[PDB]
Amino acid sequence: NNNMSLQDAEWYWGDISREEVNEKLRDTADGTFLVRDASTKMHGDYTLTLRKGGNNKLIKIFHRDGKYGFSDPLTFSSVVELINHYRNESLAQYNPKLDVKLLYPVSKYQQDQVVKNIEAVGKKLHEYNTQFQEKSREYDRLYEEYTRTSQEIQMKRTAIEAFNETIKIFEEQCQTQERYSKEYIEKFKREGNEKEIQRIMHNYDKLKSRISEIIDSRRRLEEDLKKQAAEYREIDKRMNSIKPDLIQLRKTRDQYLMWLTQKGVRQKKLNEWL
Amino acid sequence: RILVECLLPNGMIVTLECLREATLITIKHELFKEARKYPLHQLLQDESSYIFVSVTQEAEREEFFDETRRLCDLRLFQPFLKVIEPVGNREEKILNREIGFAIGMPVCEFDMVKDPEVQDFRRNILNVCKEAVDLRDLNSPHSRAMYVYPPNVESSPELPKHIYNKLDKGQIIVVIWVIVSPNNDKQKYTLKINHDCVPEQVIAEAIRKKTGKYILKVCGCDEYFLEKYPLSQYKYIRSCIMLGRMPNLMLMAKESLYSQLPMDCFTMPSYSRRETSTKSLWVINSALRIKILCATYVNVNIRDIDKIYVRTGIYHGGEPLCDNVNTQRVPCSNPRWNEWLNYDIYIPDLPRAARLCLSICSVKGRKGAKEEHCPLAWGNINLFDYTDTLVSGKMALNLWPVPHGLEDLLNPIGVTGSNPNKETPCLELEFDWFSSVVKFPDMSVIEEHANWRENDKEQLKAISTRDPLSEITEQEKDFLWSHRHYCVTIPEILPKLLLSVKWNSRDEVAQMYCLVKDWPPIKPEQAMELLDCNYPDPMVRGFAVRCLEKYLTDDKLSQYLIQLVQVLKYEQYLDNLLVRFLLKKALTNQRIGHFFFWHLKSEMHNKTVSQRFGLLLESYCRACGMYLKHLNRQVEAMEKLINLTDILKQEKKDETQKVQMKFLVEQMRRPDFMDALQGFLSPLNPAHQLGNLRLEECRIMSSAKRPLWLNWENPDIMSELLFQNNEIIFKNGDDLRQDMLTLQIIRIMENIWQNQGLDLRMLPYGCLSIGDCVGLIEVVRNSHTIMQIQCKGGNSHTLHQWLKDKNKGEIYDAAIDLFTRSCAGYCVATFILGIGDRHNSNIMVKDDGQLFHIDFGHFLDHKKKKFGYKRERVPFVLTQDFLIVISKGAQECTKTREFERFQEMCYKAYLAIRQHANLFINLFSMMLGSGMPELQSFDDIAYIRKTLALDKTEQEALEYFMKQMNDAHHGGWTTKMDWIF
Repeated sequence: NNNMSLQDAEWYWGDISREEVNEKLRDTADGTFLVRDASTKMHGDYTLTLRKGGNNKLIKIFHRDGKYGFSDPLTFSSVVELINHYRNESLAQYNPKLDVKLLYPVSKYQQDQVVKNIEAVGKKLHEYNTQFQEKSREYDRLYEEYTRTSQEIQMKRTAIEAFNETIKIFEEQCQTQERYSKEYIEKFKREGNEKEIQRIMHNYDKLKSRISEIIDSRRRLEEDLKKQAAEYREIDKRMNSIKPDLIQLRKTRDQYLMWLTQKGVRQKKLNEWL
Repeated sequence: RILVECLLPNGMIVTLECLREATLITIKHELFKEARKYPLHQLLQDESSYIFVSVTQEAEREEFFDETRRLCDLRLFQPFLKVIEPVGNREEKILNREIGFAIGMPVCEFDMVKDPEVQDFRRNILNVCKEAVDLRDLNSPHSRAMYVYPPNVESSPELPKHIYNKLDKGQIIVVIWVIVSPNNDKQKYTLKINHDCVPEQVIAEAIRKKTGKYILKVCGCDEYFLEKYPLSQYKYIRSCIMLGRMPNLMLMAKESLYSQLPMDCFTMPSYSRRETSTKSLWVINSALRIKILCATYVNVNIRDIDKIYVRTGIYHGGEPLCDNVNTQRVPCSNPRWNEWLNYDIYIPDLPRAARLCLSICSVKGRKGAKEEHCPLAWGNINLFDYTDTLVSGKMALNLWPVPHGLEDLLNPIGVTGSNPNKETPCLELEFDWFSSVVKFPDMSVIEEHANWRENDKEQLKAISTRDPLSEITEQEKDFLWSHRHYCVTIPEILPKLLLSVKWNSRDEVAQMYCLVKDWPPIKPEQAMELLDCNYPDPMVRGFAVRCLEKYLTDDKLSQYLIQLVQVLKYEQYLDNLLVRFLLKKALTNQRIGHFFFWHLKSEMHNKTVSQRFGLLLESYCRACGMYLKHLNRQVEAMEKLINLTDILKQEKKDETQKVQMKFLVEQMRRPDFMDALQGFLSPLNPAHQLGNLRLEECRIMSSAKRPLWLNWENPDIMSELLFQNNEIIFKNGDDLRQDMLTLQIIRIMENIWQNQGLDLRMLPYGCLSIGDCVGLIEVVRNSHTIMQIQCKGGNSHTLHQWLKDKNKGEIYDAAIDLFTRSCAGYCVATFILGIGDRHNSNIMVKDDGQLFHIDFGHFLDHKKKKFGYKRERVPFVLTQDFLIVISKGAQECTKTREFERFQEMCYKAYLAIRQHANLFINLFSMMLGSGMPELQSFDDIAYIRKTLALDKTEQEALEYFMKQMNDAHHGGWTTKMDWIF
């Protein structure tokens, strides 16, 4: 290469704060780095950030006596000199704990060259905005539906538990009455009164009819529960299907907005008029 | 008409027409009355031997010992009554029923769990419960009134100097009402007394001028003077001094207060009564190893995705201890991996608070060169349990759904544990089996594991002054770690020193433990930031809890109660020092305990922390005492109000408001509503008692979702002096956590400005969220929206002429200056915080001239972040209507002192807040995990960092402020009123 300037350097960045550094340096490979101006706004200070060990670091560059360097003594007259020096040499001798090279620099040139008439791009961005807003409205409505459906799943879950408890208490009552009624039917059949025997068949028939009714209720409620669970699973699948294209359109819209901003045309005061 | 199908124990049934108002006494009487006609009646025993049982509407077979309770409020399932023999005592069963009703879910679910941590916490928290209970009875009967009516005083007995001049040479005129003997009549005495007076000599002077023996009381509500504090320290007295009001107090008898105050008793539940050398963890020599067996099932399509994988990594708080380790992308048809996973971390280097954060992510190749990822579900696993043992062996983990608005692959700040539901994606885990139980080493191994001055200290203080989220570099970290032994002289640097160390080591972590164990105690506000998600170490949180125990007072504890409740979720284990301190403080202060209960009660709709908070309500309700009756009454009132709302909000969208009013009044003719809505303390303030419920001024307005306006007559004996009617808006369908946070921040800013020496007073009214999008709003009497003010006025002078004719004479200038000060305070607050734009309706003006804001939404500029653009917005633009009042309608402001006074007071407010910004940074850092869309990570606190211009020094912060509030005002805000240098 050559001694190409700092302004057009790939790793250098302009008015950049922490949140966008974290946005670009998110889940990237080890050694990924960039250089931006310090938030202290001291003239010609600059800070180096790199993702080593799974977390973003913040190297400070000193500008004492018009010279650059990581610490006393300063041995580089330009930032590019030590940037290339530490790109071509590991940091093992400098710091025993830190052992990494400046492998992959973060460069905006890729996004500058993959983007590709002002009215045409303006209406394209407007259509992108409309699609984004309708997709987000669909996302919000169906997320509300998903949460609500989970609420009804919980409600019929409690209903199923209550029905199950009623079934167990009724079967326990039936077992207890069968166990404590077999030792008194002998006298009843010896005396032979048709009225009270008819009454016991009538009462047992009514009780068994009620048991059948509540069993039918439990079965239909559990059928409703499983079909609503299937609908809930389908809604979740739709969520997982429509999340990634939504976030991709979000990134595309942000890229277009940042390109328009760096172009210098103020679209915020004209697009809103419509 | 209610048909109840009784179930007799002898095998017969009956279809009986049961009246709505009949209780179980009549049911049992008429049941046994007709039993004789039925056969086999001889087998029946006496009524005592049989007790009715049934299954409740909330799906639990709950005992029914409440024989005198009415039929309407039984929350019963399908109508049937079961008769069994008694199987236990009655007092604890009634207590458990009341506790479960207060919490929301029955204690049977809490009892029927298999997790040993839940049972151990339930068994062990009762120790501090009974300790607090016996502590509150140590000075009986004085301590009983101490608990029930604790003093509402301020932290320091010293009076601010700027308000001492407001007094008549440091003395207060005090009016003392007293009942003569036959009651009634209006007999008034007024006494002049200084500020540092104590109530015993106050009553001594009152008695000695009349012609532990009497007690004071604030007229209108229940506030009492008990403890040896200066009379000016009480909040009521200070409020009256600020308002220039005569403090109305009445004299009562201590014996009557002791008689009307009920007794308190604590009963131990039935579950209360229910070697080996081992090798340390630091001797194992092997990397951490995880096996992902399979995922049972995931919710993702076949023709919309191609391949999925699990994205997992070790964390310590939010700081990864190692890089994320992935698996081979398997097809989504068969989520089977069977892949051993290795990490670049050794077992002895694992910190105590280490976690295993994992997620299921889907990769889409697309035609683009770069591939994108989208998480499916997430789940966090503690590598250690509450018994300090490394997790091992077979384990299955249920996975939570991804939060809305979160796009990062993992969720390292989240609840550790499995989703309670079983219809969720379950990931199969497996840990290395070390043929034994691996335990974290005890304090001795750490303690003796270790041990194996220049004037350039200004850098340490300089980095101490910066905010916790300031830019910190590894040069700063190395400087901090190198001079850690000299950091004792500056205890401020403890959070920065903690953030300097990296937690994937052992020797330096031991050294940090040795340092923290000998750290001097620090300010409660400086130790409160040590409780957020960034400090998960048990020793650090123990030190912070110790500092809160030593130095935090009850006033400040009630000030920061909501954040202290919030940081209970960040605690990894159920039993810890923070919850013990919170429960000890809530069991010795009824006012604190009330808000504790209501905060935790609101925060249980979230199933992530449902169990860990349900256990807290369980323990507190066991140990709170007689307050259960008032809490149950409040809960009944709130749930009936919720029913009243949601039977109309969704079912009556398409009808006119007249039919809605008819529906509302016809249920307000149902005696149950009046019966429940009487004589219960307001949840907003327990000192208020709500009496009768009138209907002439209880209605709904034309808002978006018809909030309920409710009025209660004050039943106090001499309520005429104070407010006569209590008005509360019951809002349903709007989240109020952000509103509570906004009002809290307003209260701290007002306190800061008052303490500093500025009369920049606001109106921080009362808000309380009681559950899902439901809450109570305290409304202000004699207040109007600017919208209706200008509507009745009419154009630009309507507010000015309103303030003219509402209070004319020598009081006009007082109204003008109060308006100016309130307007300046709210300008500064709304600029700094970033509340949504103000309208005519959002701004509320009082009769005497004070103004305030009522409608709050998102605070950290969340609503206007749809379009990506870094800029600062000023919501409270000063319209010409306000400038007319500020300048008193002057044509030109260049020869009036009012404009420059307004400027300088705004600048002083901004400088005060910029000096105290650490408190707000810590508060928004502690309130992160609440689940608000507007506050999800530190990028939101970056907004409050850049509106106060933390990075900029105090010089250009001024110029930045004036640039904001003049390009928002289209100019007109220029230069400096006085050049200092």
